[PDB]
Amino acid sequence: EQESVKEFLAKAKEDFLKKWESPAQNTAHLDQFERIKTLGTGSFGRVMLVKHKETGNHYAMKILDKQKVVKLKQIEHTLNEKRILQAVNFPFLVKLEFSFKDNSNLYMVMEYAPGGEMFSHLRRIGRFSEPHARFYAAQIVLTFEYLHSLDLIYRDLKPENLMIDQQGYIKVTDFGFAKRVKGRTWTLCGTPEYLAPEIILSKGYNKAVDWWALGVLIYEMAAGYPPFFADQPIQIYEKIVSGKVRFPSHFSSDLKDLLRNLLQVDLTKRFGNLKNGVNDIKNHKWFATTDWIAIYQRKVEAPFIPKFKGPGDTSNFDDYEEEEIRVSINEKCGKEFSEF
Amino acid sequence: TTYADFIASGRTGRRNAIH
Ligand SMILES: Cc1ccc(C[C@H](N)CNc2nnc(-c3ccc4[nH]nc(C)c4c3)s2)cc1
Repeated sequence: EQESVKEFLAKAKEDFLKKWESPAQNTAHLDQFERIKTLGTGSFGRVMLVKHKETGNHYAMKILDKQKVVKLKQIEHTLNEKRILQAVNFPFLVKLEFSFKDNSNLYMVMEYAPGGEMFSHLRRIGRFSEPHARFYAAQIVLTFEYLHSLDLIYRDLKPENLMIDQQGYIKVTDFGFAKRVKGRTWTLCGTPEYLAPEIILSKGYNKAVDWWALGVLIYEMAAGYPPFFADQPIQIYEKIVSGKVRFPSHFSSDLKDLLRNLLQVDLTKRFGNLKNGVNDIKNHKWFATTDWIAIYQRKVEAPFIPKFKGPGDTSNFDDYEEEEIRVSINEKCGKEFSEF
Repeated sequence: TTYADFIASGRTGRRNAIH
C-alpha cells in the first residue's frame, strides 16, 4: 500500500503546482449569495453561513475588510491563505468553492461544516475516549503527510480550527499562518499552548513543529486540557521550553509513549522528524487498530456523529450579532490585493 | 488537581492566535 501512497503524492504534487503557479481568481460575485447567519467573528473578520440563490447550496463565507487586513499587517498572510486553499485538494482540508473581491472586502466561499467547531464538542463532553481521539488524530496525520509533501507547514493546529462535518469527519480550516517553505523559517506565529519549543526560541524551525502540535492536540483531546497551560502566554512558554510533561492516570501506556515521542524537545528524536518520517507515527502501537486507507476513504464509522437538522442548520455554533456587509463606493487597497 | 487548575486558568475559552 506504500507504492500507492508514493504514487498518490506524486500526482497530488503535480496537481498542486499547476494551480499554485496559476491561481484562480474572481470565480463568483457577492449578489449570487444570500447571507443567512454569522457563524464566527473576530480578528479574521467574519464567517457567515450563505446560500447560493440558484443552486440552494449552503457555504461558509469568510469576509475580510481590506482596510482592516492592512491595519493588522496581514496582507501577505491573506493573499497566501487564498493561494493555498485554491491549489490544495484533500479529504480533510476545507474546500474553497469560490473567491472574489469588491471595493471594500475579500471573500472566500468555502464548504460548510454543519457539525461545529471541535473546540465546542471537547469542552462539552470534557474529554474524548482514546478511540475517539485516535479517529481524529489519524485524519490529522494524513493531512500533514499531504501538506508536508507539498512543502507546506500548517502552524495553527488546535481544536478551534478543526470543524466537524455531517459524517463526523474533520475539515481543517484557517491557513492564515501556513507557509510554503523547504527548509527553515523563523516567524513567531501560532497559538501559545500549541507552539513547539523551537518556535518560542529565536532559532529557526521546520515542519517538525506541526508534529509537536499534533502531540499537544492528541493530549488535549484525551485529557480535556492542554499539556502546558497558565494564566499568561509567557508563563506557558516557560513550561513548553522546559518540556516537563505529566499525563493523566487514565492515559494508556502506549498513548503516553506516543506523546513522549511527539512532545519531544529534541528534534533528532521527535517522531515525524526522523529517517522513517510519518511512518514512525502511523506504525506506532497506539495506532495499531487504525486502518489508514479506510480513514482516507472516509469508510470508517465515526465514533461521534454530530446532530444535524439540515444543511442550513446553525445550532452547533455560537450566536453572534449580525452586521450589514457594507461595500464602499470607492475601491480600497487595489494595488495591495491585486493578486486576490 | 490539574483539572481544577485548568478550570481556573482563564484560558478555557476559544484561544486566538498570537498577533
Ligand atoms: C465558526 C468558527 C470556526 C473556527 C474559528 C477560528 C478560526 N481561527 C477563524 N478563522 C477561520 N477561517 N476559516 C474558517 C472557516 C472556513 C471554512 C468553514 N466551513 N465551515 C466552517 C464552520 C468554516 C470555518 S474559521 C472561528 C469561528
